[PDB]
Amino acid sequence: MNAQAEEFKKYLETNGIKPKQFHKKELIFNQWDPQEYCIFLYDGITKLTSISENGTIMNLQYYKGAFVIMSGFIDTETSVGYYNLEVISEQATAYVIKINELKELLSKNLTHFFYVFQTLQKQVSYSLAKFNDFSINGKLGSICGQLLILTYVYGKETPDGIKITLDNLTMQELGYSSGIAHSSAVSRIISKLKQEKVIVYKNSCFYVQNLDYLKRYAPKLDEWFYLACPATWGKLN
Amino acid sequence: NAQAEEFKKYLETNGIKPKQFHKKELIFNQWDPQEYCIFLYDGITKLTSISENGTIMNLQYYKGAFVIMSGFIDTETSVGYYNLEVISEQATAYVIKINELKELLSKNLTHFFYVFQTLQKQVSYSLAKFNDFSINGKLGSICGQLLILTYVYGKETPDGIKITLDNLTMQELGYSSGIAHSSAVSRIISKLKQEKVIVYKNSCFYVQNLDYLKRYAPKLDEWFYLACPATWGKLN
DNA sequence: TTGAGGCATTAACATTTGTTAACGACGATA
DNA sequence: TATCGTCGTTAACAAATGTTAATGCCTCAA
Repeated sequence: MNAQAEEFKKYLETNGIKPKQFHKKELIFNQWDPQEYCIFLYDGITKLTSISENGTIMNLQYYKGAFVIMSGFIDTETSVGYYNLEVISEQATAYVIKINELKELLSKNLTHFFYVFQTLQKQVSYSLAKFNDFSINGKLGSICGQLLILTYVYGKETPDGIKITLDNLTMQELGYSSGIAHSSAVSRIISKLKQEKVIVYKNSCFYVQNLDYLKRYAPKLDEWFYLACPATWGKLN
Repeated sequence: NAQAEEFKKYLETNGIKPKQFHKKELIFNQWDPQEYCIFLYDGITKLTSISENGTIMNLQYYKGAFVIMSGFIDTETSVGYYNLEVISEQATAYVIKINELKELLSKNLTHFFYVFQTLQKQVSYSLAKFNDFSINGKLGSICGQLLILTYVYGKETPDGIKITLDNLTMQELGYSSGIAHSSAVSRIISKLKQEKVIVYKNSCFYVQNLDYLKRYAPKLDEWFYLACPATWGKLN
Protein backbone atom coordinates (compact mmCIF):
# COMPACT_ATOMS: atom_id res chain seq x y z
CA MET A 1 0.00 0.00 0.00
CA ASN A 2 0.91 3.69 -0.31
CA ALA A 3 -0.19 6.67 1.76
CA GLN A 4 -0.94 9.10 -1.08
CA ALA A 5 -2.76 6.38 -3.03
CA GLU A 6 -4.97 5.40 -0.07
CA GLU A 7 -6.13 8.99 0.50
CA PHE A 8 -6.77 9.28 -3.24
CA LYS A 9 -8.87 6.10 -2.97
CA LYS A 10 -10.94 7.61 -0.15
CA TYR A 11 -11.33 10.75 -2.29
CA LEU A 12 -12.72 8.89 -5.31
CA GLU A 13 -15.09 6.75 -3.23
CA THR A 14 -16.34 9.93 -1.52
CA ASN A 15 -17.30 11.42 -4.91
CA GLY A 16 -19.23 8.40 -6.22
CA ILE A 17 -16.43 6.77 -8.23
CA LYS A 18 -16.60 3.12 -7.18
CA PRO A 19 -14.19 0.27 -7.99
CA LYS A 20 -14.40 -2.16 -10.89
CA GLN A 21 -13.18 -5.75 -10.81
CA PHE A 22 -11.24 -7.13 -13.78
CA HIS A 23 -9.93 -10.68 -14.17
CA LYS A 24 -6.79 -11.88 -15.92
CA LYS A 25 -6.61 -11.49 -19.72
CA GLU A 26 -9.13 -8.62 -19.57
CA LEU A 27 -8.51 -5.20 -21.13
CA ILE A 28 -9.42 -2.06 -19.20
CA PHE A 29 -9.11 -0.05 -22.40
CA ASN A 30 -7.96 -1.04 -25.88
CA GLN A 31 -6.50 0.31 -29.11
CA TRP A 32 -9.56 -0.35 -31.31
CA ASP A 33 -12.35 1.32 -29.30
CA PRO A 34 -10.52 4.39 -27.92
CA GLN A 35 -12.26 5.90 -24.91
CA GLU A 36 -10.45 8.64 -23.01
CA TYR A 37 -10.16 7.37 -19.43
CA CYS A 38 -8.11 7.98 -16.32
CA ILE A 39 -7.35 4.48 -15.03
CA PHE A 40 -6.40 4.53 -11.34
CA LEU A 41 -5.05 1.00 -11.05
CA TYR A 42 -5.29 0.42 -7.29
CA ASP A 43 -4.51 -3.31 -6.96
CA GLY A 44 -3.22 -5.78 -9.55
CA ILE A 45 -0.63 -6.13 -12.27
CA THR A 46 -1.09 -5.02 -15.88
CA LYS A 47 0.92 -4.57 -19.06
CA LEU A 48 0.58 -1.79 -21.64
CA THR A 49 0.68 -3.41 -25.08
CA SER A 50 0.45 -2.37 -28.72
CA ILE A 51 -0.32 -4.41 -31.84
CA SER A 52 0.60 -3.16 -35.30
CA GLU A 53 -1.22 -3.68 -38.59
CA ASN A 54 1.38 -6.37 -39.26
CA GLY A 55 0.23 -8.12 -36.08
CA THR A 56 3.45 -7.86 -34.06
CA ILE A 57 2.99 -7.49 -30.31
CA MET A 58 4.94 -4.87 -28.35
CA ASN A 59 5.16 -4.97 -24.55
CA LEU A 60 5.77 -1.32 -23.68
CA GLN A 61 5.65 -1.32 -19.89
CA TYR A 62 4.29 -3.19 -16.87
CA TYR A 63 2.10 -1.37 -14.34
CA LYS A 64 1.68 -2.46 -10.71
CA GLY A 65 -0.94 -0.90 -8.48
CA ALA A 66 -1.25 1.69 -7.22
CA PHE A 67 -0.57 3.87 -10.29
CA VAL A 68 -2.29 6.20 -12.77
CA ILE A 69 -2.65 5.43 -16.49
CA MET A 70 -4.42 7.87 -18.81
CA SER A 71 -5.54 7.19 -22.38
CA GLY A 72 -6.56 10.80 -23.08
CA PHE A 73 -5.32 14.33 -22.59
CA ILE A 74 -6.69 16.46 -19.76
CA ASP A 75 -7.53 19.71 -21.58
CA THR A 76 -8.38 18.45 -25.08
CA GLU A 77 -9.83 15.10 -23.90
CA THR A 78 -8.48 13.45 -27.07
CA SER A 79 -6.55 10.20 -27.32
CA VAL A 80 -2.90 10.18 -26.28
CA GLY A 81 -2.32 7.01 -28.30
CA TYR A 82 -3.86 3.63 -29.07
CA TYR A 83 -2.70 1.09 -26.48
CA ASN A 84 -4.14 -1.86 -24.57
CA LEU A 85 -3.98 -2.22 -20.78
CA GLU A 86 -4.24 -5.97 -20.18
CA VAL A 87 -4.58 -7.46 -16.70
CA ILE A 88 -1.95 -10.17 -16.21
CA SER A 89 -2.48 -10.85 -12.49
CA GLU A 90 -5.23 -13.27 -11.54
CA GLN A 91 -7.45 -10.35 -10.51
CA ALA A 92 -7.11 -6.57 -10.43
CA THR A 93 -9.05 -3.61 -9.04
CA ALA A 94 -9.20 -0.24 -10.79
CA TYR A 95 -11.18 3.01 -10.63
CA VAL A 96 -12.28 4.07 -14.12
CA ILE A 97 -12.72 7.86 -14.19
CA LYS A 98 -14.24 9.63 -17.18
CA ILE A 99 -11.65 12.10 -18.46
CA ASN A 100 -14.07 15.00 -17.96
CA GLU A 101 -15.00 14.62 -14.28
CA LEU A 102 -11.34 14.15 -13.33
CA LYS A 103 -10.83 17.77 -14.37
CA GLU A 104 -13.20 18.81 -11.57
CA LEU A 105 -11.97 16.38 -8.91
CA LEU A 106 -8.39 17.65 -9.11
CA SER A 107 -9.56 21.27 -9.26
CA LYS A 108 -11.20 20.91 -5.84
CA ASN A 109 -8.36 19.09 -4.04
CA LEU A 110 -4.79 20.13 -4.85
CA THR A 111 -3.24 17.39 -2.68
CA HIS A 112 -4.51 14.83 -5.20
CA PHE A 113 -3.69 17.05 -8.18
CA PHE A 114 0.01 16.97 -7.26
CA TYR A 115 -0.23 13.23 -6.56
CA VAL A 116 -1.44 12.60 -10.11
CA PHE A 117 1.18 15.05 -11.37
CA GLN A 118 3.86 13.16 -9.42
CA THR A 119 3.08 9.73 -10.87
CA LEU A 120 3.16 11.46 -14.26
CA GLN A 121 6.71 12.64 -13.52
CA LYS A 122 7.50 9.05 -12.55
CA GLN A 123 6.27 7.97 -15.99
CA VAL A 124 8.31 10.55 -17.94
CA SER A 125 11.61 9.85 -16.19
CA TYR A 126 10.96 6.09 -16.35
CA SER A 127 10.47 6.20 -20.13
CA LEU A 128 13.61 8.26 -20.79
CA ALA A 129 15.72 5.94 -18.62
CA LYS A 130 14.29 2.75 -20.14
CA PHE A 131 14.74 4.19 -23.64
CA ASN A 132 18.34 5.07 -22.76
CA ASP A 133 19.47 1.61 -21.66
CA PHE A 134 17.62 -0.37 -24.34
CA SER A 135 19.16 1.68 -27.15
CA ILE A 136 22.86 1.54 -26.29
CA ASN A 137 23.71 -2.16 -25.92
CA GLY A 138 21.27 -3.71 -28.39
CA LYS A 139 19.14 -6.72 -27.52
CA LEU A 140 21.43 -8.16 -24.84
CA GLY A 141 21.14 -4.89 -22.92
CA SER A 142 17.39 -4.85 -23.55
CA ILE A 143 16.85 -8.29 -22.02
CA CYS A 144 19.21 -7.38 -19.17
CA GLY A 145 17.43 -4.06 -18.69
CA GLN A 146 13.98 -5.65 -18.58
CA LEU A 147 15.15 -8.36 -16.16
CA LEU A 148 16.52 -5.59 -13.94
CA ILE A 149 13.10 -3.90 -13.89
CA LEU A 150 11.27 -7.10 -12.96
CA THR A 151 13.88 -7.99 -10.33
CA TYR A 152 13.20 -4.77 -8.42
CA VAL A 153 9.40 -4.80 -8.73
CA TYR A 154 8.65 -8.54 -8.45
CA GLY A 155 11.90 -9.89 -6.97
CA LYS A 156 12.28 -11.50 -3.55
CA GLU A 157 15.44 -12.78 -1.88
CA THR A 158 15.80 -16.56 -2.09
CA PRO A 159 18.60 -19.08 -1.48
CA ASP A 160 18.98 -19.64 -5.24
CA GLY A 161 19.33 -15.89 -5.92
CA ILE A 162 16.46 -13.44 -6.45
CA LYS A 163 13.26 -15.04 -7.73
CA ILE A 164 10.94 -13.02 -9.97
CA THR A 165 7.41 -13.28 -8.55
CA LEU A 166 5.76 -13.17 -11.99
CA ASP A 167 3.81 -16.06 -13.50
CA ASN A 168 3.58 -16.91 -17.19
CA LEU A 169 6.73 -15.00 -18.13
CA THR A 170 7.41 -17.04 -21.24
CA MET A 171 10.22 -16.41 -23.72
CA GLN A 172 7.76 -14.71 -26.08
CA GLU A 173 6.63 -12.27 -23.39
CA LEU A 174 10.24 -11.30 -22.67
CA GLY A 175 10.93 -10.68 -26.35
CA TYR A 176 7.84 -8.50 -26.70
CA SER A 177 9.35 -6.21 -24.05
CA SER A 178 12.61 -5.85 -26.03
CA GLY A 179 11.17 -5.99 -29.55
CA ILE A 180 12.36 -9.56 -30.21
CA ALA A 181 9.97 -11.33 -32.57
CA HIS A 182 11.19 -14.94 -32.25
CA SER A 183 11.31 -16.98 -29.05
CA SER A 184 14.45 -18.75 -30.30
CA ALA A 185 16.34 -15.44 -30.24
CA VAL A 186 15.39 -14.47 -26.68
CA SER A 187 16.24 -18.04 -25.67
CA ARG A 188 19.72 -17.70 -27.17
CA ILE A 189 20.39 -14.58 -25.08
CA ILE A 190 19.17 -16.41 -21.97
CA SER A 191 21.50 -19.36 -22.60
CA LYS A 192 24.42 -16.91 -22.68
CA LEU A 193 23.27 -15.38 -19.39
CA LYS A 194 23.04 -18.86 -17.86
CA GLN A 195 26.54 -19.83 -19.02
CA GLU A 196 27.89 -16.60 -17.51
CA LYS A 197 26.10 -17.51 -14.24
CA VAL A 198 24.02 -14.33 -14.39
CA ILE A 199 20.63 -16.07 -14.10
CA VAL A 200 19.27 -19.58 -13.58
CA TYR A 201 16.03 -20.66 -15.26
CA LYS A 202 14.85 -22.91 -12.45
CA ASN A 203 11.42 -24.53 -12.96
CA SER A 204 9.82 -21.97 -15.31
CA CYS A 205 11.03 -19.03 -13.17
CA PHE A 206 14.10 -16.79 -13.37
CA TYR A 207 16.57 -16.50 -10.48
CA VAL A 208 18.97 -13.55 -10.69
CA GLN A 209 22.34 -14.46 -9.16
CA ASN A 210 24.43 -11.53 -10.50
CA LEU A 211 22.51 -8.28 -10.07
CA ASP A 212 25.62 -6.16 -10.67
CA TYR A 213 25.92 -7.61 -14.18
CA LEU A 214 22.43 -6.34 -15.04
CA LYS A 215 23.15 -2.95 -13.45
CA ARG A 216 26.11 -2.84 -15.85
CA TYR A 217 23.75 -2.99 -18.86
CA ALA A 218 21.03 -0.76 -17.38
CA PRO A 219 22.74 1.98 -15.34
CA LYS A 220 20.09 4.63 -16.00
CA LEU A 221 17.28 2.29 -14.94
CA ASP A 222 18.99 1.32 -11.68
CA GLU A 223 19.68 5.03 -11.23
CA TRP A 224 15.97 5.69 -11.79
CA PHE A 225 14.83 3.13 -9.21
CA TYR A 226 17.26 4.74 -6.76
CA LEU A 227 16.00 8.25 -7.49
CA ALA A 228 12.27 7.51 -7.94
CA CYS A 229 11.54 4.28 -6.02
CA PRO A 230 14.09 4.48 -3.18
CA ALA A 231 12.14 1.97 -1.09
CA THR A 232 11.97 -0.70 -3.80
CA TRP A 233 15.64 -0.12 -4.62
CA GLY A 234 16.99 -0.32 -1.07
CA LYS A 235 15.49 -3.77 -0.50
CA LEU A 236 18.19 -5.29 -2.74
CA ASN A 237 21.24 -3.19 -1.78
CA ASN B 1 1.62 28.46 -28.79
CA ALA B 2 -1.28 30.58 -27.55
CA GLN B 3 -1.44 28.81 -24.18
CA ALA B 4 2.31 29.39 -23.79
CA GLU B 5 1.90 33.17 -24.15
CA GLU B 6 -0.47 33.18 -21.18
CA PHE B 7 2.19 31.17 -19.34
CA LYS B 8 4.71 33.83 -20.39
CA LYS B 9 2.78 36.89 -19.21
CA TYR B 10 2.00 34.91 -16.05
CA LEU B 11 5.68 34.12 -15.44
CA GLU B 12 6.32 37.82 -16.14
CA THR B 13 4.15 38.69 -13.11
CA ASN B 14 5.87 36.71 -10.32
CA GLY B 15 9.40 37.99 -10.91
CA ILE B 16 10.77 34.93 -12.73
CA LYS B 17 12.26 36.69 -15.74
CA PRO B 18 13.85 34.94 -18.73
CA LYS B 19 17.51 34.11 -19.19
CA GLN B 20 19.33 33.97 -22.52
CA PHE B 21 21.64 31.17 -23.66
CA HIS B 22 23.81 30.61 -26.74
CA LYS B 23 24.86 27.52 -28.67
CA LYS B 24 26.78 24.76 -26.85
CA GLU B 25 25.59 26.12 -23.48
CA LEU B 26 24.05 23.77 -20.90
CA ILE B 27 20.96 24.98 -19.04
CA PHE B 28 21.23 22.12 -16.54
CA ASN B 29 23.69 19.23 -16.50
CA GLN B 30 24.18 15.74 -15.06
CA TRP B 31 27.25 16.30 -12.85
CA ASP B 32 26.01 19.37 -10.94
CA PRO B 33 22.29 18.51 -10.70
CA GLN B 34 20.14 21.47 -9.70
CA GLU B 35 16.38 20.90 -9.72
CA TYR B 36 14.59 23.36 -12.01
CA CYS B 37 11.44 23.56 -14.12
CA ILE B 38 12.60 24.77 -17.53
CA PHE B 39 10.08 26.66 -19.67
CA LEU B 40 11.93 26.78 -22.98
CA TYR B 41 10.17 29.71 -24.68
CA ASP B 42 12.21 30.06 -27.90
CA GLY B 43 15.08 28.02 -29.30
CA ILE B 44 16.15 24.45 -29.93
CA THR B 45 17.81 22.10 -27.44
CA LYS B 46 18.70 18.42 -27.06
CA LEU B 47 18.48 16.23 -23.96
CA THR B 48 21.65 14.15 -23.65
CA SER B 49 23.33 11.74 -21.25
CA ILE B 50 26.98 10.67 -21.01
CA SER B 51 27.70 7.19 -19.66
CA GLU B 52 30.66 6.48 -17.39
CA ASN B 53 32.75 5.31 -20.36
CA GLY B 54 32.05 8.48 -22.36
CA THR B 55 29.37 7.25 -24.77
CA ILE B 56 26.88 9.99 -25.64
CA MET B 57 23.13 9.42 -25.92
CA ASN B 58 20.61 11.81 -27.48
CA LEU B 59 17.25 11.10 -25.86
CA GLN B 60 15.24 13.70 -27.80
CA TYR B 61 15.20 17.28 -29.03
CA TYR B 62 13.12 20.12 -27.59
CA LYS B 63 11.79 23.10 -29.54
CA GLY B 64 10.06 25.88 -27.63
CA ALA B 65 7.58 26.37 -26.26
CA PHE B 66 7.86 23.30 -24.01
CA VAL B 67 8.48 22.25 -20.41
CA ILE B 68 11.37 20.13 -19.13
CA MET B 69 11.38 18.87 -15.53
CA SER B 70 14.78 18.17 -13.96
CA GLY B 71 13.29 17.47 -10.53
CA PHE B 72 10.19 16.14 -8.84
CA ILE B 73 7.62 18.50 -7.36
CA ASP B 74 6.78 16.63 -4.14
CA THR B 75 10.17 15.19 -3.17
CA GLU B 76 12.01 18.14 -4.80
CA THR B 77 14.74 15.70 -5.89
CA SER B 78 16.05 14.97 -9.39
CA VAL B 79 14.17 12.95 -12.01
CA GLY B 80 17.48 11.78 -13.48
CA TYR B 81 20.92 13.03 -14.45
CA TYR B 82 20.59 14.58 -17.91
CA ASN B 83 21.99 17.53 -19.84
CA LEU B 84 19.92 20.06 -21.80
CA GLU B 85 22.25 21.56 -24.41
CA VAL B 86 21.33 24.51 -26.61
CA ILE B 87 21.95 23.66 -30.27
CA SER B 88 20.34 26.74 -31.84
CA GLU B 89 22.25 30.01 -32.09
CA GLN B 90 20.11 31.67 -29.40
CA ALA B 91 17.50 30.27 -27.01
CA THR B 92 15.38 31.99 -24.35
CA ALA B 93 14.19 30.02 -21.32
CA TYR B 94 12.58 30.77 -17.95
CA VAL B 95 14.40 28.94 -15.15
CA ILE B 96 12.04 28.14 -12.27
CA LYS B 97 13.27 26.88 -8.92
CA ILE B 98 11.64 23.56 -8.11
CA ASN B 99 10.59 24.70 -4.63
CA GLU B 100 8.83 27.73 -6.15
CA LEU B 101 6.94 25.74 -8.79
CA LYS B 102 4.52 24.09 -6.36
CA GLU B 103 3.29 27.46 -5.08
CA LEU B 104 3.05 28.99 -8.57
CA LEU B 105 0.83 26.27 -10.04
CA SER B 106 -1.63 26.41 -7.13
CA LYS B 107 -2.44 30.05 -7.94
CA ASN B 108 -3.78 29.56 -11.48
CA LEU B 109 -5.26 26.17 -12.37
CA THR B 110 -5.40 26.81 -16.13
CA HIS B 111 -1.59 26.98 -16.23
CA PHE B 112 -1.44 23.90 -14.00
CA PHE B 113 -3.38 22.01 -16.68
CA TYR B 114 -1.04 23.46 -19.32
CA VAL B 115 2.10 22.10 -17.65
CA PHE B 116 0.10 18.92 -17.01
CA GLN B 117 -0.85 18.63 -20.69
CA THR B 118 2.68 19.18 -21.99
CA LEU B 119 3.83 16.40 -19.66
CA GLN B 120 1.25 14.03 -21.15
CA LYS B 121 2.63 14.93 -24.57
CA GLN B 122 6.03 13.90 -23.20
CA VAL B 123 4.70 10.54 -21.98
CA SER B 124 2.89 9.72 -25.23
CA TYR B 125 5.96 10.83 -27.21
CA SER B 126 8.33 8.51 -25.33
CA LEU B 127 6.06 5.47 -25.64
CA ALA B 128 5.61 5.93 -29.39
CA LYS B 129 9.32 6.57 -29.96
CA PHE B 130 10.21 3.60 -27.75
CA ASN B 131 7.69 1.49 -29.68
CA ASP B 132 9.01 2.21 -33.17
CA PHE B 133 12.73 2.10 -32.34
CA SER B 134 12.40 -1.39 -30.82
CA ILE B 135 10.62 -3.32 -33.57
CA ASN B 136 12.96 -2.89 -36.55
CA GLY B 137 16.31 -2.37 -34.82
CA LYS B 138 18.61 0.35 -36.12
CA LEU B 139 17.21 0.83 -39.63
CA GLY B 140 13.86 1.61 -38.01
CA SER B 141 15.50 3.82 -35.39
CA ILE B 142 17.12 6.01 -38.06
CA CYS B 143 13.87 6.11 -40.05
CA GLY B 144 11.90 7.07 -36.95
CA GLN B 145 14.32 9.79 -35.89
CA LEU B 146 14.29 11.11 -39.46
CA LEU B 147 10.48 11.11 -39.44
CA ILE B 148 10.50 13.14 -36.21
CA LEU B 149 12.92 15.72 -37.62
CA THR B 150 10.96 15.91 -40.89
CA TYR B 151 7.79 16.95 -39.05
CA VAL B 152 9.35 19.42 -36.60
CA TYR B 153 12.13 20.97 -38.72
CA GLY B 154 10.89 20.11 -42.23
CA LYS B 155 9.71 22.45 -44.96
CA GLU B 156 8.51 21.31 -48.38
CA THR B 157 10.51 22.43 -51.40
CA PRO B 158 10.72 21.62 -55.13
CA ASP B 159 13.08 18.71 -54.33
CA GLY B 160 12.40 16.76 -51.16
CA ILE B 161 11.62 18.06 -47.67
CA LYS B 162 14.45 20.10 -46.18
CA ILE B 163 15.36 19.14 -42.60
CA THR B 164 16.60 22.57 -41.48
CA LEU B 165 19.21 21.54 -38.91
CA ASP B 166 22.65 23.12 -39.12
CA ASN B 167 24.56 20.36 -37.30
CA LEU B 168 23.05 17.02 -38.32
CA THR B 169 26.22 14.98 -38.77
CA MET B 170 26.30 11.20 -39.08
CA GLN B 171 27.58 11.00 -35.50
CA GLU B 172 24.66 13.05 -34.17
CA LEU B 173 22.07 10.79 -35.80
CA GLY B 174 23.77 7.73 -34.33
CA TYR B 175 23.50 9.24 -30.85
CA SER B 176 19.73 9.47 -31.34
CA SER B 177 19.41 5.75 -32.21
CA GLY B 178 22.13 4.20 -30.04
CA ILE B 179 24.66 3.69 -32.86
CA ALA B 180 28.19 4.26 -31.59
CA HIS B 181 30.10 4.49 -34.89
CA SER B 182 29.36 7.00 -37.65
CA SER B 183 30.31 4.47 -40.34
CA ALA B 184 27.27 2.37 -39.42
CA VAL B 185 24.95 5.37 -39.77
CA SER B 186 26.40 6.15 -43.20
CA ARG B 187 25.89 2.58 -44.42
CA ILE B 188 22.22 2.83 -43.43
CA ILE B 189 21.90 6.23 -45.12
CA SER B 190 23.51 4.80 -48.26
CA LYS B 191 20.70 2.23 -48.30
CA LEU B 192 18.07 4.97 -47.98
CA LYS B 193 19.85 6.97 -50.69
CA GLN B 194 19.79 3.99 -53.07
CA GLU B 195 16.11 3.27 -52.33
CA LYS B 196 15.06 6.79 -53.43
CA VAL B 197 14.02 7.63 -49.85
CA ILE B 198 16.35 10.59 -49.16
CA VAL B 199 19.12 12.64 -50.76
CA TYR B 200 22.03 14.60 -49.32
CA LYS B 201 22.53 18.14 -50.68
CA ASN B 202 24.87 20.62 -48.95
CA SER B 203 25.32 18.41 -45.87
CA CYS B 204 21.55 18.88 -45.54
CA PHE B 205 18.88 16.18 -45.61
CA TYR B 206 15.94 15.99 -48.03
CA VAL B 207 13.06 13.51 -47.70
CA GLN B 208 11.28 12.40 -50.88
CA ASN B 209 9.40 9.28 -49.66
CA LEU B 210 7.67 10.27 -46.42
CA ASP B 211 5.45 7.18 -46.63
CA TYR B 212 8.52 4.93 -46.44
CA LEU B 213 9.43 6.44 -43.07
CA LYS B 214 5.84 6.07 -41.86
CA ARG B 215 6.17 2.32 -42.44
CA TYR B 216 9.05 2.15 -39.95
CA ALA B 217 7.53 4.68 -37.50
CA PRO B 218 3.78 4.02 -37.35
CA LYS B 219 3.38 5.05 -33.71
CA LEU B 220 5.44 8.24 -34.07
CA ASP B 221 3.40 9.39 -37.07
CA GLU B 222 0.28 8.44 -35.10
CA TRP B 223 1.60 10.66 -32.30
CA PHE B 224 2.05 13.78 -34.43
CA TYR B 225 -1.53 13.37 -35.65
CA LEU B 226 -2.97 13.16 -32.13
CA ALA B 227 -0.60 15.45 -30.19
CA CYS B 228 0.67 17.95 -32.80
CA PRO B 229 -2.13 18.01 -35.39
CA ALA B 230 -0.97 21.36 -36.79
CA THR B 231 2.57 20.11 -37.41
CA TRP B 232 1.05 16.97 -38.93
CA GLY B 233 -1.22 18.86 -41.33
CA LYS B 234 1.71 20.73 -42.87
CA LEU B 235 2.84 17.48 -44.55
CA ASN B 236 -0.52 15.74 -45.13
C1' DT C 1 50.51 26.76 -52.48
C1' DT C 2 51.47 23.42 -48.55
C1' DG C 3 49.92 20.63 -44.94
C1' DA C 4 46.74 19.41 -40.86
C1' DG C 5 42.37 17.84 -39.09
C1' DG C 6 37.45 16.82 -39.38
C1' DC C 7 33.94 14.34 -41.80
C1' DA C 8 31.78 11.22 -45.21
C1' DT C 9 32.27 7.09 -47.91
C1' DT C 10 33.52 2.47 -48.66
C1' DA C 11 35.54 -1.78 -47.61
C1' DA C 12 36.54 -6.10 -45.06
C1' DC C 13 36.04 -8.65 -41.13
C1' DA C 14 33.84 -10.06 -36.49
C1' DT C 15 29.80 -10.37 -33.66
C1' DT C 16 25.08 -10.18 -33.03
C1' DT C 17 20.48 -10.86 -34.28
C1' DG C 18 16.68 -12.44 -37.68
C1' DT C 19 14.69 -16.67 -39.40
C1' DT C 20 13.22 -21.46 -39.97
C1' DA C 21 13.42 -26.01 -38.44
C1' DA C 22 14.27 -30.38 -35.82
C1' DC C 23 14.58 -32.51 -31.26
C1' DG C 24 12.89 -33.40 -26.82
C1' DA C 25 10.29 -32.37 -22.30
C1' DC C 26 5.97 -31.54 -20.16
C1' DG C 27 0.78 -31.20 -19.59
C1' DA C 28 -3.69 -32.38 -20.99
C1' DT C 29 -7.41 -34.88 -23.00
C1' DA C 30 -9.73 -39.48 -24.01
C1' DT D 1 -1.62 -46.10 -21.84
C1' DA D 2 -1.38 -43.33 -26.43
C1' DT D 3 -1.40 -39.03 -28.77
C1' DC D 4 -2.00 -34.30 -29.62
C1' DG D 5 -0.46 -29.57 -28.56
C1' DT D 6 2.79 -25.91 -26.23
C1' DC D 7 7.21 -24.38 -24.94
C1' DG D 8 12.05 -24.64 -24.27
C1' DT D 9 16.58 -25.86 -26.37
C1' DT D 10 19.97 -26.34 -30.17
C1' DA D 11 21.32 -26.04 -34.81
C1' DA D 12 22.11 -24.03 -39.37
C1' DC D 13 21.63 -20.35 -42.41
C1' DA D 14 20.78 -15.51 -43.86
C1' DA D 15 20.84 -10.64 -42.72
C1' DA D 16 21.97 -6.80 -39.87
C1' DT D 17 25.03 -4.39 -36.96
C1' DG D 18 29.63 -3.72 -34.37
C1' DT D 19 34.26 -2.45 -35.32
C1' DT D 20 38.45 -0.91 -37.61
C1' DA D 21 40.87 1.08 -41.26
C1' DA D 22 41.99 3.14 -45.73
C1' DT D 23 40.42 6.59 -48.83
C1' DG D 24 38.82 11.06 -50.80
C1' DC D 25 36.67 15.72 -50.02
C1' DC D 26 36.52 19.74 -47.69
C1' DT D 27 37.78 23.87 -44.55
C1' DC D 28 41.15 26.10 -42.13
C1' DA D 29 45.64 28.27 -41.01
C1' DA D 30 50.38 29.96 -42.25
